Amino acid sequence: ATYHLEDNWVGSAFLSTFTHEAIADPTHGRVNYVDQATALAKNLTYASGDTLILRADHTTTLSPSGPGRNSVRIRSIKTYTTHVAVFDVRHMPQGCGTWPAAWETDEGDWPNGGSVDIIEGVNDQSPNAMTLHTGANCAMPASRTMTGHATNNNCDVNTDGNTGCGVQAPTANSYGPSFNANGGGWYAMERTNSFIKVWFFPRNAGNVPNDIASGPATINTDNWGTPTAFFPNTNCDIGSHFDANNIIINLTFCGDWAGQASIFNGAGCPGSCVDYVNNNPSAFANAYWDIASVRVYQ
Ligand SMILES: *[C@@H]1O[C@H](CO)[C@@H](O[C@@H]2O[C@H](CO)[C@@H](O[C@@H]3O[C@H](CO[C@H]4O[C@H](CO[C@H]5O[C@H](CO)[C@@H](O)[C@H](O)[C@@H]5O[C@H]5O[C@H](CO)[C@@H](O)[C@H](O)[C@@H]5O)[C@@H](O)[C@H](O[C@H]5O[C@H](CO)[C@@H](O)[C@H](O)[C@@H]5O)[C@@H]4O)[C@@H](O)[C@H](O)[C@@H]3O)[C@H](O)[C@H]2NC(C)=O)[C@H](O)[C@H]1NC(C)=O
Ligand SMILES: OC[C@H]1O[C@@H](O[C@@H]2[C@@H](O)[C@H](O[C@@H]3[C@@H](O)[C@H](O[C@@H]4[C@@H](O)[C@H](O[C@@H]5[C@@H](O)[C@H](O[C@@H]6[C@@H](O)[C@H](O[C@@H]7[C@@H](O)[C@H](O)O[C@H](CO)[C@H]7O)O[C@H](CO)[C@H]6O)O[C@H](CO)[C@H]5O)O[C@H](CO)[C@H]4O)O[C@H](CO)[C@H]3O)O[C@H](CO)[C@H]2O)[C@H](O)[C@@H](O)[C@@H]1O
Repeated sequence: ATYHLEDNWVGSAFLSTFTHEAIADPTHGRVNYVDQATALAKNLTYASGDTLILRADHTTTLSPSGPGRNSVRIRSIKTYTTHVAVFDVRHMPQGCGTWPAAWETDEGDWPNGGSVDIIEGVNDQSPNAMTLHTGANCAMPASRTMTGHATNNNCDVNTDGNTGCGVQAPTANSYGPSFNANGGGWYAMERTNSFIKVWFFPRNAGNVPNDIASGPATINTDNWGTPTAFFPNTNCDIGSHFDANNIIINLTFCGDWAGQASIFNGAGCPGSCVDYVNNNPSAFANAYWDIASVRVYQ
């Protein structure tokens, strides 16, 4: 459970170690993902000092026939197998219609190379969800040691209605406006051949491991307490469902999850998601990631 620093990304480092994906949104959201040059010119990405900001356009009223709201999706150039990734996050996007995520995948063969969602949610609805999506023959036991609560236990995209196998974090400040009011926190994910684990520590936690908070060169996960989400190999050969994955951090709007009427209105958001996203630019002023660092250990 001992790992050593492999990548340390802070500030402007993200501009050379990640790319921006200017792609049609695979989740069909009301978004226009821009390239790196466009994002930097429009200040949708800001990467300087000890800060990376990734944000949505919060000024344009969209043309209903035109593209969706400008935003960004960044992807690590490097890929990882057995590793730990630690995200020191000061702020995550909020607002009705938002669907932010920090996750890992191999886009080239999805879902067969796996995806693991470390931070994800929709429409300001706490708590955070940590979820795997795989091909066939991957499920999770009903009971396993973790602080969060399992919802769906079948990870196979094809037989699970694309829900994946997910765990809900136990505290509201794991996500959304609650997380932002508290100054964010740290998310760490350990992936091995035998399991995936995710830990959340709030910014003000008296028990955050120094491993996580101070980002030294060596870490030991045996000292981190019980994970928030645990995906053991009891009913899933983890290593055979995941290959080398990139880290992705993005913000979409509406789309296949957040944009469902039942879900959007369920969250207390008014009207249709697309109409809201088109017509309320100001409401996205807080639709930004503010990331202090991302570090990977191997
Ligand atoms: C494109 O978009 C970018 C991003 O939005 C725009 O940049 C912003 O521009 C505006 C306008 O110029 C800036 O607003 C000004 O900020 C002045 C103060 O800035 C300084 O402090 C900021 C807050 O620092 C504290 O909080 C953070 C955590 O959030 C800590 O990391 C930090 O250590 C500080 O902690 C102290 O305070 C807390 C409590 O609040 C205590 O608990 C701590 O112990 C400390 O006491 C900070 O964000 C700023 O950092 C920026 O600049 C430094 C270099 O100077 C760099 O290293 C950072 O990476 C970062 O870039 C800075 O230190 C304020 O006095 C003034 O009135 C005004 O509000 C704003 O700072 C900019 N934001 C950022 C992230 O840079 C940019 O303008 C835009 N381009 C356009 C539109 O043209
Ligand atoms: O539970 C948490 C979990 O929720 C998931 O949403 C589920 C939602 O999809 C579902 O709505 C379905 C709806 O999906 C269906 O439309 C079908 C289209 O989905 C489909 O297009 C797929 C296409 O999506 C896929 O692209 C892959 C992406 O899905 C994937 O997205 C990432 C997630 O896997 C990851 O968990 O999180 C990140 C960050 O948020 C996501 O971006 O990224 C891959 C890599 O980039 C990408 O390949 O490709 C496949 C194959 O190529 C394609 O099939 O198109 C079909 C038409 O062929 C269409 O039917 O429609 C139904 C009916 O209306 C609708 O119910 O509802 C579930 C229950 O609410 C909901 O859980 C999120 O996607 C997860 O992110 C989240 O973890």
